[PDB]
Amino acid sequence: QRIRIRLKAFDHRLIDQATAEIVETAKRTGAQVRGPIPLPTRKERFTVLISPHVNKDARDQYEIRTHLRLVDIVEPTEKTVDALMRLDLAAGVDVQISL
Amino acid sequence: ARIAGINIPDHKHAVIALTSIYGVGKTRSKAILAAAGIAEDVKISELSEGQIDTLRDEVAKFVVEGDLRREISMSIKRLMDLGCYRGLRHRRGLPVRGQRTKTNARTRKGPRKP
Amino acid sequence: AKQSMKAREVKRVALADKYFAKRAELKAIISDVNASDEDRWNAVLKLQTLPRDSSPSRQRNRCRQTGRPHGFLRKFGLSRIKVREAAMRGEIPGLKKASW
Amino acid sequence: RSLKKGPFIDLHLLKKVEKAVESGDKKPLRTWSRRSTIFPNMIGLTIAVHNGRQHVPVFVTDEMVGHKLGEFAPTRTYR
Amino acid sequence: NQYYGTGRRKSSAARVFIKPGNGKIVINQRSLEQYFGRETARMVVRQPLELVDMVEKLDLYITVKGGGISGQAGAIRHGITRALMEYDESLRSELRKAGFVTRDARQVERKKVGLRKARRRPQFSKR
Amino acid sequence: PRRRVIGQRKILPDPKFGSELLAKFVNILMVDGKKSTAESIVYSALETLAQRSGKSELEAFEVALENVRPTVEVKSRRVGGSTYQVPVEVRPVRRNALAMRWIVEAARKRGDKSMALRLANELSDAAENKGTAVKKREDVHRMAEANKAFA
RNA sequence: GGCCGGGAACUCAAAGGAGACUGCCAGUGAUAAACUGGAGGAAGGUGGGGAUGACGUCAAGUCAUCAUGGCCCUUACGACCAGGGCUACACACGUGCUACAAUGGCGCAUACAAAGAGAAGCGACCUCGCGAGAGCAAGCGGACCUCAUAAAGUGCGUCGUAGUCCGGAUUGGAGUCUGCAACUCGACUCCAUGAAGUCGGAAUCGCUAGUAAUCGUGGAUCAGAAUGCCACGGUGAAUACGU
Repeated sequence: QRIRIRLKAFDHRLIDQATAEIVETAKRTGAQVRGPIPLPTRKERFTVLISPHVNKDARDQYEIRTHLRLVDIVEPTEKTVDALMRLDLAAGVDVQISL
Repeated sequence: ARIAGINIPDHKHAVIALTSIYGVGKTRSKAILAAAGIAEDVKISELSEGQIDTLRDEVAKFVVEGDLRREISMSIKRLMDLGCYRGLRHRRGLPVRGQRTKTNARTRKGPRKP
Repeated sequence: AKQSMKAREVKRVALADKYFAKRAELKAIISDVNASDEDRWNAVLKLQTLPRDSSPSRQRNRCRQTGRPHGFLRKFGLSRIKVREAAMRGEIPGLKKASW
Repeated sequence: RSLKKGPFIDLHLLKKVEKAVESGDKKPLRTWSRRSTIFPNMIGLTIAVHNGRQHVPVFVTDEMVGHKLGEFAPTRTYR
Repeated sequence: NQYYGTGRRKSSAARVFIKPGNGKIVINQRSLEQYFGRETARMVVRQPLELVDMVEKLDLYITVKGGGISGQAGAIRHGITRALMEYDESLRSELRKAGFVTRDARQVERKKVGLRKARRRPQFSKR
Repeated sequence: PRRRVIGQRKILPDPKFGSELLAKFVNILMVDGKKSTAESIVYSALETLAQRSGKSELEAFEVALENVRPTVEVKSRRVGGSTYQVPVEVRPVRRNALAMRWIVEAARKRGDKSMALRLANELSDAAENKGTAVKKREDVHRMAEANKAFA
């Protein structure tokens, strides 16, 4: 069949680490993979007032950025699928696997 | 040409000219001319007596002029006599649909009085 | 905020959770076309006997640390003041000051 | 207000109205429900509507049908 | 053979492919007169060739997306200049002095807090 | 300004003809960033004008300008508590700019049917030495001559 | 028809790198620091825009976000409830929106964007209604589906300087939706009515370039309620002799 992995994070160095790890663990268990593809980043913005009373100018502006990567595995086997399902990653990455 | 008790212009297109009646707008004008069977861009000075009579027949299907005025006046008088909130607004001369009266309201109040 | 306003909010959310399904049923009855035309009257007359506080539109979003009824943000559950405090201390992952 | 819903009325008011009409005579009936439509079976009665401080008595007639009870008890004082 | 150029302006990107012979222009599967119905836009797209006498010697196949009318026209002009330089490599001096080699780095300024626009302030009163 | 040197912006030439003067005329005529409308108006007016005089549009335009270009103007000075009108010479770019501004201002004040018609009538009157533009030029020269003692 | 087999070249997406420093040439200058011109180059001298606010001043603002010394009330200055008010109206001031028209109003039909939001959410195709909407129902936790059709522009007709085929306050009658519930006091639709106003006295405000002016688009709060606030692109000027 074909396996798909989608990875989300707030920090790009962390996301690159996780991606490299998955690619290597797939390549050592005998499968073909199509390299990670960078996808559009999401920028969410907020704007608040910074005084406890009247003053109406004098605001602050904040952002959150969301980084996203996609990896495709074309020809899997039982050993590889177990190898993926038996892997752990950092405490700030979100992983979705689709069959 | 006399239509409903009044004289309508002669150098105007028909759809504009028929609007001079108290009770007829652009939508009703278009509808009437469609029922009569005449183009909307024909001057009233290029019509015939039979065509004008057809238009009179069309216009006769609505409520216009004195009858309409009496209807509206009775509608207002009913509230004024009943004495509800809207009636009191009517017989004091202030807005009836809940608008602000701290400023503005000059169409119901008239120019300022020092 | 006073200590009784928060109590009002807790009571509201509780009752709204309790009576959720009954109201949806009655409202589907009243909305549905081709009804007996007396079942409609009955459902309308019964929907107003339930407690007023059981409607989801009697609830007010408040700050989870102070109780402020103004300046609420939905992504965070907090008001502008406490959002800024936590952001500068470093307690909101991924958030930082922006320019462009 | 949508016609597919019909008018609105309060249940306690409706029950009191039925009792009064079927039993005949009645002294003024006190009501805080200013949001209720006036139905044809109310004609002839005296309903006292709240306005904030007092109860204003209204003697219902036949031209009031389809009004809300609150329109016959104004809420502000101006001279 | 083909010669290629990329052009950019305000928010627009243009791909230009040029070949030899029988001067004819096609843009987004249409003709110049069908696409640009403004004499200014047409003159802009035509300028570099009138400058270097090759109006009736090259076929042009163009694509463009983003922006409006003027932005697209300018992007096309820049792309043509680049493709021509690739083709010959000795027209660079003349095109430079004309001024078509530079990229125009003008963008829309952002809106700012407390103003009504980028630079426009509300109305002030002393009393 | 106080400590500045400002260079000259470049202006594209007109598409139909090839003159920068006509481009500046279009610019002075435009409103709200609508260059197409201004170009339509100017081209139509010059078309209807070329006939009335049997010469090229450019020649008609130049002859119209040469009767409205000014030479001397008056500035205001106040150092002794009183206002004095001091005559000064005008330089070429300002000559052209003032002529164009006055022509358009006079045109907008007429009472014909279309803006192109008003513009064409004004240009013809100027070539014949009549109209508000020439009146304005004469008034400026009169004021400058009446104050020659303060040169 | 990127529809299909394919291609990895080009747009574009997003990670590592290169580049701009008075570095090179000529003139002036205290055998200086610097200044004024020129070459190459996408860009030249702080390339353009943000963030970044010294010691202090005004007993400046906020005990009603919160925290806190002192005073004050405890069958009440503390609880709970249904109705009303914060929306009043002789009048004065600040900030805005729409206009007073032919560089325009109305009818037909046709190019070209950017940035965002979405599970008690965003709601296609189809049918019914003149319309606001209603019924049935796919897809999507999204470079894939939906919101979602840019408008000013261009082409062809008509109006002909009139308080108008300009403007759209006010008021009558009939409806739709959210919501236990729209009298006081909601938004939107349809037929009808068609006010002031023809460019504004003494004063007075913003703006030096992709700026002013002008045209449309999105989001936060939010059951419903923007002409306000925070963001995005299109067309695109005039002028700076001088202190």
